[PDB]
Amino acid sequence: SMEMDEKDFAADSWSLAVDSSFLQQHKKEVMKQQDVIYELIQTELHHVRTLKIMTRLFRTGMLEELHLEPGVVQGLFPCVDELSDIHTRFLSQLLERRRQALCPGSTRNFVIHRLGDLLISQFSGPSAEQMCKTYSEFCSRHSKALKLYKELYARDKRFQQFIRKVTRPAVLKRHGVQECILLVTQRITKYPLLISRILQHSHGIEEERQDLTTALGLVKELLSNVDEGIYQLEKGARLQEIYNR
Amino acid sequence: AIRKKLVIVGDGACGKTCLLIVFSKDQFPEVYVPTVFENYVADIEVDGKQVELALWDTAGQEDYDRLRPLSYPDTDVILMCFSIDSPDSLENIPEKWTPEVKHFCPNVPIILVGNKKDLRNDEHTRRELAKMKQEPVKPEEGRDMANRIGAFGYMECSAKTKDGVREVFEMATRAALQA
Ligand SMILES: CCOc1ccccc1N1CCNCC1
Ligand SMILES: CCOc1ccccc1N1CCNCC1
Repeated sequence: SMEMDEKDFAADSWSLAVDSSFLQQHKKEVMKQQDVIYELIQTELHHVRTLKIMTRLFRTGMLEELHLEPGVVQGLFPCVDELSDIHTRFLSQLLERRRQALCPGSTRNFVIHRLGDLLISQFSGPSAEQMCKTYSEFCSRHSKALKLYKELYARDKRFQQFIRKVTRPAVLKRHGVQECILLVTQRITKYPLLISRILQHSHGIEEERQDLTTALGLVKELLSNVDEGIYQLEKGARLQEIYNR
Repeated sequence: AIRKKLVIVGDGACGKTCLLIVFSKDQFPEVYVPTVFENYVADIEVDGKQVELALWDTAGQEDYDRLRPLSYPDTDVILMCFSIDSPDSLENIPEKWTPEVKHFCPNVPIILVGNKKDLRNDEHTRRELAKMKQEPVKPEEGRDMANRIGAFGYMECSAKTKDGVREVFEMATRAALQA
């Protein structure tokens, strides 16, 4: 992540990120709502960072340093550029809503009152169609990616040295190749939990409660479509094993 | 230090997310309790052996039968959770969770964990459960369920007070290290 955003989301909560004199001006219910919105944006910033480790550190590093057979890097990192485009765009919209809400003279004091409409836009129309198509493809290639990674790490010396080299720093502790893949797969199922908790503290404005209710339904529809569209691909599995599913 | 993977499973109200948060911070959050848990790698030394224990939550995956099993590959130990304030969460252990974990994680040790043990003697909890003809799970009911499902062991803890939390993860590490 870039330093400006890391610092804006360094605190454990919105209530610790804003100036204490600004915090004191809000009702308890507003603080509760803002703390959960801040967790949604903070976790989305970290998710985009996970995708940047996959595209830039791993994928591009393997293309520039290793001599892997064609189709191997794509097999290890299926759909990573499409996933990066989807979430970098969503993160950009969340961060622009925060930036517009800042008080003049401050780079940390804000309240986001209208998140619902942004979530309806993200989880409907062409952007929801692209999220559904991309996660149905990625999650169906999850077992195949893990198996290809394990085979290469166990049999290719230069590949094992590369992985050990780039994952040695302490900041990569939670972000090995397989760990990145499961962080990405699990991201989509975090959204309902976060949206439901924001909705719990958004009754103050009826239009906002209605918009978050619509967004939660759209996210659950997307998850149900992705879940029904998954079938694990397996290298070497014969047609007979597939049509006898 | 060898790397091992832990996954926690159980119903949405079992307290699995809170348990991972409290263990990973060695603290129940004083300002904000997070809604979600991403992952974590804990450095644990148990009985003289150093392990890096990767921790994962299945919260949010309960309704998605094709997405949820993607969390299971290469798991070394399962924490199978229920809440002591919810006999309904204990009833779902042999019905759904046990056959699923046995299928996707064959021969992986399962530790059955009774969460929220601080609510066993909470008056509000006892009054609320009595309306549905229920009562908090007794320790012998937890041990019997663990015995029946072939669990490696039975343990209890409270994420609120931290009691028993360290012990659960140290035992999970010992289970992960066994042949
Ligand atoms: C007190 C023992 O601490 C550990 C326990 C398990 C794994 C690693 C460590 N340390 C030693 C190496 N570097 C990371 C921390
Ligand atoms: C999601 C948990 O489902 C199970 C639970 C117990 C045994 C088998 C299954 N599978 C067997 C093949 N895949 C679909 C269901």
